[PDB]
Amino acid sequence: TDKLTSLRQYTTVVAATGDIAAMKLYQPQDATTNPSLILNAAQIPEYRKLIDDAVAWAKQQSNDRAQQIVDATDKLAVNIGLEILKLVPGRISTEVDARLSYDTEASIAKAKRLIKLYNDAGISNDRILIKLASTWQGIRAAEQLEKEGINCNLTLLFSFAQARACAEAGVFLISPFVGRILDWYKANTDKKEYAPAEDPGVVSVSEIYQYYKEHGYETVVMGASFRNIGEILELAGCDRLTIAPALLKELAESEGAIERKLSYTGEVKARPARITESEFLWQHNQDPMAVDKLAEGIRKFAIDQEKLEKMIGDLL
Amino acid sequence: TDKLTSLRQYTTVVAATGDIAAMKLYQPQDATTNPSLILNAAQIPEYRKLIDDAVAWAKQQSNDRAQQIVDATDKLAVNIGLEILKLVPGRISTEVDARLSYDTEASIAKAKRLIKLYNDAGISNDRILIKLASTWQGIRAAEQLEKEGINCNLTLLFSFAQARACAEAGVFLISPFVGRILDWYKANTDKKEYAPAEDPGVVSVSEIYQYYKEHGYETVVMGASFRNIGEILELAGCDRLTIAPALLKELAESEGAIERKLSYTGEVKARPARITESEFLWQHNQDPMAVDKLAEGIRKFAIDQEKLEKMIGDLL
Repeated sequence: TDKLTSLRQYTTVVAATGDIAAMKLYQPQDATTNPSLILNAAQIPEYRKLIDDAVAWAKQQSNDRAQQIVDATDKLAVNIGLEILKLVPGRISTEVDARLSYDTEASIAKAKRLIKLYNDAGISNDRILIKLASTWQGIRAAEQLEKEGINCNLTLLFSFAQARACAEAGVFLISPFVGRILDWYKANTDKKEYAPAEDPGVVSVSEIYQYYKEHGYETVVMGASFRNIGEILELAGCDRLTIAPALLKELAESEGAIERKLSYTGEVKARPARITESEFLWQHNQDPMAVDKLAEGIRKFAIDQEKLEKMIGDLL
Repeated sequence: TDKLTSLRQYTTVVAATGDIAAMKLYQPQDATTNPSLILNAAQIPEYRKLIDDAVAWAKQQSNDRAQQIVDATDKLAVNIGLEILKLVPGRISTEVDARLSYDTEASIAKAKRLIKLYNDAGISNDRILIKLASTWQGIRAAEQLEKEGINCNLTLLFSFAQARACAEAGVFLISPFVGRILDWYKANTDKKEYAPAEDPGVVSVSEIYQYYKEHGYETVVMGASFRNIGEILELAGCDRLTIAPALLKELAESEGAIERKLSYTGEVKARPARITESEFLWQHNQDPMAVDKLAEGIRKFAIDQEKLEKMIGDLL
């Protein structure tokens, strides 16, 4: 059989895209989106209908141009999620405005607003994951949201300190990155070529997976961001993996079964005391790669958010 | 006359070193030290006496080896400050353990401990500046310390958000860096050569100086970290400048008077509302250079602190 089919025996397959065409081809269980993917999807000609509905709905909610742009942008993200939910049995991940990444209260409010829009469309909370950046503020927001019945997807996770803080907050799922970690090493280190087993991104997710299973944490581990199929195959066994359409195609066209790589067969160990903000900040900033990438990831998503607002602005 | 003598007309000269030999040669008003300079100074043969006194004093305060290492390391920093105060009319800056940079309460406690050691030696608070890293936590610690009569020197300042937060906290003095900013651009940008007027570090301090004077802030602006005399001359007029012995020598050996570059001749403007933690974090992380350098600066000072403890450990 093919690699994709084989991988499904050990790992739940998730598609990283806002394009419904991929949902029909690979039949993933869940789908994930982010500000950049939403911006790109808005370019798809067939999605024109989704944009017009968002704008029309917005103008029916208020007569304030400022509020219309925000309502239109949020509704568009939700409308795209709605189309995807028609083709997948699982969940859709929708990300909150990245400009609120360092504001706990504002993030909680925005998350509840998005949940409200999904509910108004008839979708219940068990089919959604609100996506937030893994800053200390985002983690504190998620801990509160989970208590109120809203499940979260903690993304842009680079350091071990982030992974630990997320597990202790009891979040539903984490999206530790692989590929962006590789990018950092290729650009700031001597070694430009890495064997799958020594890929820094692969090692990071593997260590996080071990820590989570070893201590009985229920948080779902979903590896994200890939540069080649080698990284994916090296993580076979991870709870879930969200993969871009291009790599999904490569897996489906290659023959040969694969072997499970990630597993924890021991018994659960006792959990340590919770990490404090001071300890979190110290440990996270000890990692040069994580310091650069977390901040950069937030900057980029914020820029794409602004570009989307521009686009919608010229339509009001 | 020479450049050094000329610069003194517009700017208060400060020496960046723990070596007393420089105090006698350039007669600066104040002197600044940091963990790295303290580590190097400990290597100076004539300072052997200072190390032995620190260790002896420590063993007389407690019988706990762990506490002796901390008491010895802190006392050594103070003993070096004491020698310098004999040769300068102004203040000495002593830095708190960089490992506490993200802990407000621990930083306040350590600062008071250092002040205690200076007081026990008969030195009053008006001859000292406690040096802390400009993280949000360090700034909050400084605001509290100033209210209790302890003046602070906020260092490792790279972003405008840091400069603004420091002014609003009413700290006694800030040490915005110049040279380390240049290093970042030379390593992460195409342009490897900069004319003095276009040096990123020079532009940063100039903008901060303008903002402070324009709004009537009393915080002293002291530029720090230099790579060449061109940067120094371009900042003539800054309240104070702390310079390494090597560049101090170059200024004293070059002939020709210089012209004042930094000035604010307008009237004071009204101050805006105070920046909040969320706004601070967003703005600081918008600056790639500042994100990298603040974290890096803290890591290095922490490593030098550990090396000093090792050295002292083998003497107990």
